[PDB]
Amino acid sequence: AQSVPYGISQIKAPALHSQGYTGSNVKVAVIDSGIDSSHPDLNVRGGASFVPSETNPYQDGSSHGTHVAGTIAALNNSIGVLGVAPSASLYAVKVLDSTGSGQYSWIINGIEWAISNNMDVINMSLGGPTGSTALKTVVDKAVSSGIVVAAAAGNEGSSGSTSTVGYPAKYPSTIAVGAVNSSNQRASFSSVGSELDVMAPGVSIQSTLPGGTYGAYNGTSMATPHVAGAAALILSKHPTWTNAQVRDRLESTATYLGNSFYYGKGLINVQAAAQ
Ligand SMILES: [Ca+2]
Ligand SMILES: [Ca+2]
Repeated sequence: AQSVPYGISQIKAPALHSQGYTGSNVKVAVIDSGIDSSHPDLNVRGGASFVPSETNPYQDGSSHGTHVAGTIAALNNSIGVLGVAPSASLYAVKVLDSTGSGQYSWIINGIEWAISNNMDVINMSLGGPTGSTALKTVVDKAVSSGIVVAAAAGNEGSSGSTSTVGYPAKYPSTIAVGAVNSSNQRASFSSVGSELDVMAPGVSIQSTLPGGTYGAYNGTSMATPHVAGAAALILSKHPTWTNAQVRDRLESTATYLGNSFYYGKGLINVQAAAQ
């Protein structure tokens, strides 16, 4: 039997599914540690690896890319879980190795691939404390080219009034995504600051793991794919909307949760966004 993880329902994805919108034909690049393309609850349409030691993007030694992929697009069937956008076209863009880390050159090469291959949405469930002008240039290029770029805000918690949002989420061109639990409470680890844009479910998120199994993780990396999947739902209903329009709807229609420094505009609501 299939289960619907709570976060899928919490962002109101099932309302879109009932309208007949499931992300069909929307191309979503998971820029991460690979995706296990053999998982029975995933359909990976293509991909590319930019990790020199791991030339197969369709294998994931970390688990993170596969987990994120399932939150975006786990198939609607008799098994496993259900993604936000279960008909979306998934692409495995491997820029992190089996340890879950990668060089900025590798990440940049993955983003360039996504641009060249006309992706609609990029999910970057990754981040770090240091900027790079090369990274900002390619992220901004992706956005200018029309791609929705969702990025994990980071898991650095709070530190008084200091922003703890990491890169590339800190850049204005990305949607920086923080984490709430099933009660819409901010997770203590969720990064904060002026750059934080929206929240999504990021605590005890059940998804696909390599080898055909499932399990729960915590992090803003689990929140991010809810937003990437939501963007794919919106584009499946509104195929002419630009990335800027999709982003403005996701942010503006969010359920306000409190102080924007901690919550941004609040919890995404894809039903309201896609109206
Ligand atoms: Ca399933
Ligand atoms: Ca941002």
